[PDB]
Amino acid sequence: QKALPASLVPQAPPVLTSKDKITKRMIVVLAMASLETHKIKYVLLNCDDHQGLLKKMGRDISEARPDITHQCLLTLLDSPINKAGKLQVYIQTSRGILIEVNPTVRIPRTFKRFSGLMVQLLHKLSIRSVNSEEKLLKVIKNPITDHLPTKCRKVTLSFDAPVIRVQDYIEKLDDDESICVFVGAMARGKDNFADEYVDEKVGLSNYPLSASVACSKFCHGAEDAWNIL
Amino acid sequence: PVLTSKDKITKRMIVVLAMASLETHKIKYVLLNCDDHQGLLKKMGRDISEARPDITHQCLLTLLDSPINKAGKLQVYIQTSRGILIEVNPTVRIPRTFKRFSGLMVQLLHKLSIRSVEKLLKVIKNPITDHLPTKCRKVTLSFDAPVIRVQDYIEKLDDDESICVFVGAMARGKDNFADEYVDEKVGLSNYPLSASVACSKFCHGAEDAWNIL
Amino acid sequence: MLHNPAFISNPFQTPDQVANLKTLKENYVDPFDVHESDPELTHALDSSLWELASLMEHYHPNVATLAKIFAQPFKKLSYNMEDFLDWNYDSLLNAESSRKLKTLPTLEFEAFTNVFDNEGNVYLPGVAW
Amino acid sequence: SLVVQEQGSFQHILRLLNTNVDGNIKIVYALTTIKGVGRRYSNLVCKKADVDLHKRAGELTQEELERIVQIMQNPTHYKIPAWFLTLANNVESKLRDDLERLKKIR
Amino acid sequence: IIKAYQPKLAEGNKEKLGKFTAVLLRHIIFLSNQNYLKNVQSFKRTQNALISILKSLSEKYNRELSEECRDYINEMQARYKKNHFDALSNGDLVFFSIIGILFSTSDQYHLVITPALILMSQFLEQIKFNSLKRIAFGAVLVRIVSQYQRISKRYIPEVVYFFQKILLTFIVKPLDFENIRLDSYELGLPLDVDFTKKRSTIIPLHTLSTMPVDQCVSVLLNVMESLDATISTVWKSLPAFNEIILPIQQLLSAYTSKYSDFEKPRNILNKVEKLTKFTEHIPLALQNHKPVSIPTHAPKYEENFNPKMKAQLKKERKFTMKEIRKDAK
Amino acid sequence: ELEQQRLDRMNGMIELERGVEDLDDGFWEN
Amino acid sequence: LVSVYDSYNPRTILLSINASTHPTHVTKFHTQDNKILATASDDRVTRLWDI
Amino acid sequence: DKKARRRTLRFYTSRFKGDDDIPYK
RNA sequence: AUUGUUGAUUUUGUGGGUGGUGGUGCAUGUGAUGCCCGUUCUGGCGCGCGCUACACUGA
Repeated sequence: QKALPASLVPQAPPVLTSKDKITKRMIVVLAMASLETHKIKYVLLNCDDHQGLLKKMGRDISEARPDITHQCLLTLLDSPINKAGKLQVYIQTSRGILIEVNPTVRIPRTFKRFSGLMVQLLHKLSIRSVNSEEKLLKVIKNPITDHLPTKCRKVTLSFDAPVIRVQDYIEKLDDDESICVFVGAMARGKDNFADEYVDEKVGLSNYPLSASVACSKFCHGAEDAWNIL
Repeated sequence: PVLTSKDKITKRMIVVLAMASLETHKIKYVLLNCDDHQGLLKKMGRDISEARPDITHQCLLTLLDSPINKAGKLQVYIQTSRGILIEVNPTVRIPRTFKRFSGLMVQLLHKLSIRSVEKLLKVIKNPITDHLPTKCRKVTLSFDAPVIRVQDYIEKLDDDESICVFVGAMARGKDNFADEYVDEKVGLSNYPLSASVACSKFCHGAEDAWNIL
Repeated sequence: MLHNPAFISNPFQTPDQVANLKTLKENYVDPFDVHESDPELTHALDSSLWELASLMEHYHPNVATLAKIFAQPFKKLSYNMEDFLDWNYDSLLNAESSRKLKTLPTLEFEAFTNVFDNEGNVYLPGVAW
Repeated sequence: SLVVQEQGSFQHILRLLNTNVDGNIKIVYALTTIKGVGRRYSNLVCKKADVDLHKRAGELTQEELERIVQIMQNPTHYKIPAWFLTLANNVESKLRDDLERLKKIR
Repeated sequence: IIKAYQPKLAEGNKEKLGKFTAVLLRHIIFLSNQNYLKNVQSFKRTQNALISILKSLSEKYNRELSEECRDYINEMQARYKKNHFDALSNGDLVFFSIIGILFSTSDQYHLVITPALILMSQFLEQIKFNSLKRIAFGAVLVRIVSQYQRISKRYIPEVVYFFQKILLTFIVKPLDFENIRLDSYELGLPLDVDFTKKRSTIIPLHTLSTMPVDQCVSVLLNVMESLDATISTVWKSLPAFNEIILPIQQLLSAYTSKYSDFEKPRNILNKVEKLTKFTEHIPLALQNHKPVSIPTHAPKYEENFNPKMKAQLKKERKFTMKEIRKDAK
Repeated sequence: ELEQQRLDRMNGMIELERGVEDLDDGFWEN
Repeated sequence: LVSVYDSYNPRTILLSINASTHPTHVTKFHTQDNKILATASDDRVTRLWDI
Repeated sequence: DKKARRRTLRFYTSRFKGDDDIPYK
C-alpha cells in the first residue's frame, strides 16, 4: 500500500567519518600496532627484515611486526560490512600515534607496498587519493575517546574473559548506539592496552584467536545481526 | 584426531583453493611474485596479474587459524594453476610472513613433501575426488549465483555427509575452474568477496552450524 | 507496474513470512480490464507489465537490448523519441547491412540429409518439393 | 485535465557547445563550466543575449540558447571588444667555478 | 568442376572454387524456380544432391557464400519493393531453407540469418495473404522461422500476428473479432466440409504455382499444426504466455463450436488449458538490483618516499651567499 | 567444444570475442 | 523539500523539512494554530508537521 | 515536423572488486 | 627451379606431422622409465621567526 520511492537506482551508502556521531556503526581499534619508521631511505621496521637496527635501538624485535596490522586491515576492509559503509577502523600505534582509516581506502595487498604506504603516512601525516578527492589515511588527535560515537559500547578481545556469541551480544545491544572493538594486533602481551577506555572485557572463542581471525569472526556476527549479508 | 585423506567416514569441511598461482622460477628456484619478478615472468610469457601467491598465502592463514581447524574438523587442499594438487595437514602452522612462506613453497614443490623431525605439506595425485570423502557435497563460490546463508546451507545438509568448497584464489577469472567436479554453485553475499574473506565467512558458518565455538 | 515489492523474497524472511508470501502468490489475479473505455477505471495501476517482460526475448538483437532497459536502473532522464519514431523494415535491413562491426560467418555442425520432407534427418518436416 | 506549458518544463541537464551544463546552476556560472568561458565572459555573453541572469540554466528557452551560442561563436560580429578576448646553465656553471675558486682560497 | 579445380592443382583455384560456391547457390535457387512437376523424382535427385555439394563447399568457402547470400537478400528486398508478392517465388522459400542448413541459426547476431529472419518477418506481416497460394506461402514461412529458432526459442511477434488472421480468415467475420485486420473475406471455409478424412498436411512447393476446399483444409491443418508446436516450445516459456494465447484461444473456440467433429483445435485447447493451469502468473519483479558497495580509491604515494633548475640555481645562491659572508667577516 | 561455442554465441558472444551490446552503440542514433 | 522562510527576509531559512522524496505540491499553515503546518505530497500522505 | 522538433531536442539531450590490486608502476 | 658461375641441391601454391644436442628423479648402462617444460654485437638538511589560506561571523 505504501508508495514506492521516487528513485530506485542503487546508491552507495554514506561514507562514515569521525565527524558523524549519530549513525549506528562498528568501530574496530587495532591497538598496539607496531608501526615505526627509521632511516637506513626510511623503511617500516620489520621483525625479519631488520633485527640489528632494532637491537641497536634496543626494542625487542618480537613486538616489531607490522604484518599483523596489515593482515587485520585486509580482512576488515574487505568484509562485506565495510562494503555496506558501517565500519570505520582506527589504529593506535604502540608509540602512541592514532590513525584514522577511511572505509573507502584500498590498501595494497602485497606487504612490501603496504610498508611503502605507512612510511608515507607517518611522515606526511596523510594519504591522498590518486584522483585526489578525499584523504584516505589521516593521523588524528588523541585520545580515541573523543573521536568515537557519543553513545557507544566499548569492548576488547580477551582470551581469559568469558566466551560469548558475538551475534547474540550485538542483538541484545541497543540500536542508536554503536559498538567499538579493541583488537590487540600485538603478537603477545597483556590484554590491558585498552583497560582505561573499555568498560568490560569479553572472549569470542575458547581457543586462542589471531588478531585477523578474531576481528573477521566478530564482523561476520555483526553482519548477521544487522542482516548486512 | 587429525583428519586425513585416508579417513572418509568423518564429517568435515573441505576447502579447495583452486587456481593457486604457486610457481618456482630459477634464473636459484624462487617462488614467483607479481612485484619482485615482473621481467622474469614476461620472459616466461605469463601475465603478471595472475602471478600472486599472496592470495593463496592469506587464505591459508585464516583457514588454518580458524576455530574449526583447531577443533580438527577441517582439511585443506590446494590446486595449483599448473595442475599440482597439494594436501595441507591441519596441524601445520605455515609461516606468517610472506617471504618465509615463499621459501617453504619452493621446498615443497621440488622435494614434493615437507616432514618434521606425517608430512605437513605433501603433493598428491589428481583427481581430488579420490581424496575427497565418499559422501560429500561440492560447491563453488560464484558471485553470479544466488546468495545464501551458509548457516542455513550447512544445517539442512546431512550429517554423515561432508561439504567441499572450491574457492578461487585467482585474482580475476571465469568461475569454471571446478565446474566439472562441482554439482551446484552458490553465492555467499551480494557484494564481491575476496578469497580470504569468503573462506573465513564460510568457516564462520561452520562453527555456528556445528557449534564448534 | 514494472515491479511489486511485496512479492520479492528475502533470504532473512522468517518461515511464517515465507508461508504468507506463498499464499499471496496463489491468490493473485490480474485486475486490468481490456474492454473498459474509461482509462481511469481500467485498474491498470494495480496490474503489471508482463508484456514488456516477453520482449527481451525478441528475435532481433537490438530490439531485445532496448527491452532489457526495464531490467536496468533508470539512470537516463529521458529517451529522444525522434531517434526511434520513424523506423521501417527497410531501415532495419539497410542499417543491418551498414553495420559498424563485421563478424565472421559461422557454420552449423549438425547435418540434415534432406532439406524438405518426403511425400534420415529432415530440416523442414511438413514441407515437400 | 489537459494542461501543457508552452514555455516547457524545467530542464535538469542541458547541452551547449558539446558541454553538459546542470540546470540547477545559474546561467552565468553554469556557462562558466564551458572551457574558455569565465565568470566575466559568461556574464557579458548573457548580457548580450538578453537573458535574465537570475534564471536557472533549466529555465532558458530554446531561442535564448541559440542566441547565446551565436554570441559566443561570433563575438567580433557582435562587437565584443578585442581586449576582452642555456644561459641559466652557463650562470650555474659560473657559480660552480666561483665556489671552486673560493674553496681554493681556503 | 570441383575436381578439375582443386586448390592443390594450380594457383588461384581457391578463388575460382570460392566464386563457384556462390554460382552453385544461384543454380540451386534457379532450378527450383523452373517447373519440375513433370519429373519431380528427377528434380528431387538433383536438388538435394546439389545442396550436399554446396555444403561441402561452404565448409571451406563460407566467406564467398556469405557474400552471395547477403547479396540475394538485398536483391530480393529490392524486388519486393516493386512487385510485392509477385517477386516472391518458390526459390525464395528454398533459399531461406538452404541458409538454415549451411549456417548456425541459433545465434543472437549473424551475418546472413539476421537479415533473413528480418526479411521473412516482413513477409509474414506486410503481405496481404488474401489468396490460397499466398497463405500457402505463409505456411511454409512459419515453418522456416520455427526451425530457425528451434534451439534459441526467441519470440517472433509476427508469428502471433500471422496466426490470428489466418485462423480467422477460414471462419469468415463472426463479429466477435474486430481487432484482427483481415484482407480477404471470401476464403471462408464451407460448412459441409468433413474434417474427418485423412488429408495430407504436407504442402508441396510445386502446388503453390498451380493454386479447392481440400487444398484449403490441408493448408489450414499445416498452419494449425505449426501453431501447436509454437505453443509447446516458445510461448510456453514466455512470462506473458496467457496474454499471447488469449486471442488464439478465442479463435480456436470458434472452430470447435462451428465444427464439432474437428479435433485439432480441441487438442490444442486442452493443451493450452493445461499450460495455463500449471504456470503461476505472479507479478514480475525486475527492479530488485544488487546493493552497490561504497566507492574504492587507490592511495597515492611514492614507492621510495624521500623526506626547476632556476629554483636549484636560487637554492645554491643562498648557500654560497651565506658561505661567502662568513669569509668577509 | 562446438556445442559450448554454440551456447556462447546463443547468449550474445560475437566473433569479430565481442558482445551483442557492443553492436548496439550508435545503431539507434543513426 | 518544504522550506519555511521569514516573510520579507528571503535570505534566512527559519525551517527546512524533507516531507518526502516525491513532489510536495501543497503546503499550508493551519489557520487557528500557528505552530502546526500541513504538507501534501505525491506520496499520497498529507503529513501534519509542527515547526 | 520531425526536423523542427529534432532541433529543439538537441538541447534536451545530454571500480576495484574482490582481490584486484591497485595499479603497478 | 635455383645456388654463388651452379645444375634440380632449390622456388611457388595447396595440405600437413611433429614439443626434443629438454631437464629432473626412480629402479643393474639399460627403461614404448615417472614428472613436468639459442647466436652475435651495441649502450647503461637541522633548529627557529614572520605572513596568507582552508569561507556564509563569509565571497
